Amino acid sequence: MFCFQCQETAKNTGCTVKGMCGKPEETANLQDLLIFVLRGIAIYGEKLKELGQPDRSNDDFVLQGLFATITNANWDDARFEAMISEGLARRDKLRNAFLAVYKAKNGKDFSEPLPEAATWTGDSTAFAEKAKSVGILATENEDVRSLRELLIIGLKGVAAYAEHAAVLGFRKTEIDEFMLEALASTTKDLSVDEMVALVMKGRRMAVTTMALLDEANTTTYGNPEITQVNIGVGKNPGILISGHDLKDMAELLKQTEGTGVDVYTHGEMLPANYYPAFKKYPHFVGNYGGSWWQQNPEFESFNGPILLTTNCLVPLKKENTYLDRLYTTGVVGYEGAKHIADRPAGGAKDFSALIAQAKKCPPPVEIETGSIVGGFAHHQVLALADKVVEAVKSGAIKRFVVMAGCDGRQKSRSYYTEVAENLPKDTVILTAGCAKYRYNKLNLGDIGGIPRVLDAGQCNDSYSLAVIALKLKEVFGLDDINDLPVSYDIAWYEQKAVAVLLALLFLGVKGIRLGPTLPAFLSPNVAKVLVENFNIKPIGTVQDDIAAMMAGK
Ligand code: SF4
Repeated sequence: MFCFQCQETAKNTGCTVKGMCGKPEETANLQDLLIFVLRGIAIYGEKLKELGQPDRSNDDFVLQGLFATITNANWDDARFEAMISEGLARRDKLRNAFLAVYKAKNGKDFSEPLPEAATWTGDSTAFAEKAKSVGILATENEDVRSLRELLIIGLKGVAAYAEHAAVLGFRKTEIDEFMLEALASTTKDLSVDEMVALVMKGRRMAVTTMALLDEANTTTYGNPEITQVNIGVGKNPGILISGHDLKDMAELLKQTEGTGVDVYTHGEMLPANYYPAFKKYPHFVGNYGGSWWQQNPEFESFNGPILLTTNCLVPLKKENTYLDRLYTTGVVGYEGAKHIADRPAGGAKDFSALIAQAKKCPPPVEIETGSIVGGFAHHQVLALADKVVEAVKSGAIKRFVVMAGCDGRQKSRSYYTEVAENLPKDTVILTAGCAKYRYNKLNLGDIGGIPRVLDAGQCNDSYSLAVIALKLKEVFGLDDINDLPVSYDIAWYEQKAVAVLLALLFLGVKGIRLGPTLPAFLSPNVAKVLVENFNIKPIGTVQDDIAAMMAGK
């Protein structure tokens, strides 16, 4: 196999026998073959748009297919075989439409050569062998490989955010058209300048898509507000919901009201505690446990059913006993785990089976007690603008440090905890995404009643951090966003974090520290281009980086 798309890839070069995440050869190769089929849909879809007869019938299929290949999302080979079969049939419908329109507009049959993605077919028995030959290493030139895979990695992150928006009813044609432009590009031989341009365009579309999801979440469920979240447990059986989808949360809360089963959040569902729409349910207890990678012991101790709405789902250990109470939904899948089917239009998912099961389970084991504060998204922070700005002016807040991003397993990540603890007492940490769990249960106190850690929400709520920085720039009358008293020390793990990075580069932020390693998917020449344009830096020692940031450097 070959896969290099997350931070934990083997030796920082590539997983080649079995993924460090657990992904086996056969599953890794089926994901490659699905991306191959998606490029084939994109070739005809782009050509039909060119001829003035665009077809939007595959928009959701393309989003879900890219999302299913994100790290820790879907582990069920049968699901990939089904999507590959469906994708071939969708591609062939587009092919037939294109051939007829081409002939009508040109007065002859189309006769130009097309990439294999556009033509190959087989039944399911052919998939495993074909899959070996269509993967990342088929691109021989290392710099073309880096730029193609960088684009597809960023695109997957954008597609995940766009899928959440689409679930809530919010779509922009430009985003779905871009998916096809980008995928089709990876079958063409383009200049370096053209490939870099498409990566920057993806950063631009990450801004558009994060804006759309911010609008969808806040219009539907309200603006986030300051909230104290309980981290201990109650005395009823519960259901634990993980992942990122807020519409699944809204339906779960409604269906559980009055049943004597409590609801708890986990991981990137923490921010659901912050939304006005959800705060009105008494049986919504609080947040259980820590970061995604600690899930095996914590899902075990939770005792009740667990529902994964998105990544990250980690494979069970041999000793784990919770398979019979693990449920997947959306693009998530796992062999042997029960799957909750998609809602009909205008209707809702059916969670009745989880509720029935939970009534049979013991209450959760308590793993800690106390509370966390959060809810500082853009509406809430702008409401406090006078106070924050005032505090900057007196020098009580000397610097903001953005420590948003995504967490992971490696021991080097203690760097982020130790930075948080050793920053000076007149600084404030801005965060979003599961990187927060490295420091959100420390007591770092406050400055004048502003908490020293301000949690804006899920990784997608990095958008709020940009909106805040743009406003401060206007208030202080600076010509360049980079001259604000803000430093960026961002941790990454999977492809949504890459989309957030591309958005920050599109907005012109330079001097970002990215860690705890730099991506394996940057070749030397491509890394140079990003360094010289954007001044991205690796992390150093805790002491050395703190001194540097406090200096604006
Ligand atoms: S998703 Fe990450 S750890 Fe898993 S196979 Fe790919 S690079 Fe390796």
